[PDB]
Amino acid sequence: VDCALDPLSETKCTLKSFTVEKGIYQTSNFRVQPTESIVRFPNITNLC
Amino acid sequence: MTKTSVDCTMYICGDSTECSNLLLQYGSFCTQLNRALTGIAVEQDKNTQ
Repeated sequence: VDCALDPLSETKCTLKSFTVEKGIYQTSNFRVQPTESIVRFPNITNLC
Repeated sequence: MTKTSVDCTMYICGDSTECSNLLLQYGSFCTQLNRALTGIAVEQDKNTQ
């Protein structure tokens, strides 16, 4: 079974069994990747 | 009591990828903690019932 595919498939991997009994199981955390990186350093011109 | 679930990965290693790989070396400690906590959270529902 491939874990990174169907939602059902993911459940088997955390459970570590081919057959899963009826219930609610938590498989993986969901986080949102940062889309972009923004840098805001001081605008001072002179070279130290 | 209030059911609290803590993700071992998020709290320890943090967002950083490097922390995730180092965490993996330790073993199922991150996972084992989750099992204990949900079970406490599951238990609290059973008590009210």
